[PDB]
Amino acid sequence: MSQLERNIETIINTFHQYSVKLGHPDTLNQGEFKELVRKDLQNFLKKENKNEKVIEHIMEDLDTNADKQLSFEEFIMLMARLTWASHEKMHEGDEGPGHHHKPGLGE
Amino acid sequence: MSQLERNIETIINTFHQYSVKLGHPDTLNQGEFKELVRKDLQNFLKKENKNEKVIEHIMEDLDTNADKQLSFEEFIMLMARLTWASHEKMHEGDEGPGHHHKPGLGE
Amino acid sequence: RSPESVAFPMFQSHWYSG
Amino acid sequence: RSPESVAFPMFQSHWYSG
Amino acid sequence: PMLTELEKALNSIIDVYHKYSLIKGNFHAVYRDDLKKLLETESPQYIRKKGADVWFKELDINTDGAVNFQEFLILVIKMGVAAHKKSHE
Amino acid sequence: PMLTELEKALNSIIDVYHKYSLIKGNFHAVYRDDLKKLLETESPQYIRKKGADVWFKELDINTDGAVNFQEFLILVIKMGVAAHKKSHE
Ligand SMILES: *C(=O)c1ccc(C(=O)O)c(-c2c3ccc(=O)cc-3oc3cc(O)ccc23)c1
Ligand SMILES: *C(=O)c1ccc(C(=O)O)c(-c2c3ccc(=O)cc-3oc3cc(O)ccc23)c1
Ligand SMILES: [Ca+2]
Ligand SMILES: [Ca+2]
Ligand SMILES: [Ca+2]
Ligand SMILES: [Ca+2]
Ligand SMILES: [Ca+2]
Ligand SMILES: [Ca+2]
Ligand SMILES: [K+]
Ligand SMILES: [K+]
Ligand SMILES: [N]
Ligand SMILES: [N]
Ligand code: NA
Ligand code: NA
Ligand code: NI
Ligand code: NI
Repeated sequence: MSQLERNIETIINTFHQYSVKLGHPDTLNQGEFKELVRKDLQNFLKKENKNEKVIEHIMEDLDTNADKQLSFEEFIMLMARLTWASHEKMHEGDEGPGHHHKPGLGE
Repeated sequence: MSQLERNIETIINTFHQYSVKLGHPDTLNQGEFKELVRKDLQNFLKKENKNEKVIEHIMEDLDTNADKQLSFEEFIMLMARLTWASHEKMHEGDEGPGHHHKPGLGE
Repeated sequence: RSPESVAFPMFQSHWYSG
Repeated sequence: RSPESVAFPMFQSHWYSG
Repeated sequence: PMLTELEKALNSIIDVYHKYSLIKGNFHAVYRDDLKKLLETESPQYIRKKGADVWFKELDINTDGAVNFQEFLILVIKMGVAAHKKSHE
Repeated sequence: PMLTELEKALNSIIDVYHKYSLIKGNFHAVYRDDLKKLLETESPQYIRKKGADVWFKELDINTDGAVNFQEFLILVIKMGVAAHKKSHE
């Protein structure tokens, strides 16, 4: 198991922790998504987590087939966005030269 | 010619306005890129344009083959990012419900 | 844990039915 | 303008040579 | 202030995508049928000739049955690169 | 505060990409040869079997000869979707 595979494993295991609780066991409903986000994105989504309605629009946006649950396929878009927004913050206001990372999201 | 094709035409025509001025006529060197950005991204990159070194790191980042010019292939990554960052600002702090756009970048 | 055979059904209706 | 036959050569070395 | 023509171009690309994403369903989702309408209306023949379903398979990177905005930007990037090469024929 | 394991996972994906992007050249560019090293070291067999060059053609959406970070996220998304389906076998 590589570093990337392990990270992938952690995304899948975290999704499964909340998807199994209610309704479809392989999808996240509004309440399960709120719980995942409150706990396991508590730093990356600190500011959004203070506004339950912001969390609701995020879920509405990720729910690409409009069936009011997040499949894993829909959810991994949020992981990619947060990864991308973390890397962006590492480079926010970068003046160069060369490559350096400031602290990422939730820091 | 469709709306999208016209927009594509404008990206290509704007690139060509500055790429032909010096050196390779189909690429943007540091000085040509600074000029394109100062004039034609004057609103989207208002804050970055106040710091010539920020503009230099952006070019360094887009210059994926490290030959110190931007090809058109490298440049259209910046157009996609700015388009994406404009749409993000239209949805910044969105609470829903449904779909609505606030003003975009440079506004 | 290495997720193998999670044993409940995978969601598969990745399309619009509204 | 609809860019057709801009007539100067297109840059084509889309790879690393450093 | 007033936007430059380049900046208006980028915002208009947003506008284009939403003509199709706002037809039904999720507001940032272009379903397979909407994508055929998008390709046929907004793209040239040398883009369309690929077939709307081959494009849909290429663009739907998470295979959730929709093209979201970032996936549509893949299409925009490929059209721009293609349009640029054609301008050197 | 201390990051959750999920958040550390996302930052680690950043870290992974940079092991290969910082080998040479542009700091956010993974050239074709670096991408083979990435696939062979970081991905499972059912990903690698595609071939590093078929992956490179898929990921380099702007055909500039490099995989930047957003293009690498296409790879990450496809691996996650694949890993999830396999967990239901
Ligand atoms: C699944 O098998 C699993 C569940 C939890 C953990 C964990 O959080 O520690 C791991 C895992 C390890 C398991 C055994 C071991 O000896 C060492 C482990 O190291 C790690 C390190 C990271 O970063 C994540 C997970 C493990 C495995
Ligand atoms: C190229 O042929 C070209 C160059 C400039 C313009 C322009 O900025 O107006 C256009 C173009 C038009 C040309 C002729 C015409 O009768 C109407 C035009 O409308 C537009 C509208 C937009 O939004 C952009 C460009 C043109 C064409
Ligand atoms: Ca559930
Ligand atoms: Ca859904
Ligand atoms: Ca030049
Ligand atoms: Ca270059
Ligand atoms: Ca999709
Ligand atoms: Ca690329
Ligand atoms: K599952
Ligand atoms: K050109
Ligand atoms: N519907
Ligand atoms: N080099
Ligand atoms: Na839609
Ligand atoms: Na590199
Ligand atoms: Ni970086
Ligand atoms: Ni929108």
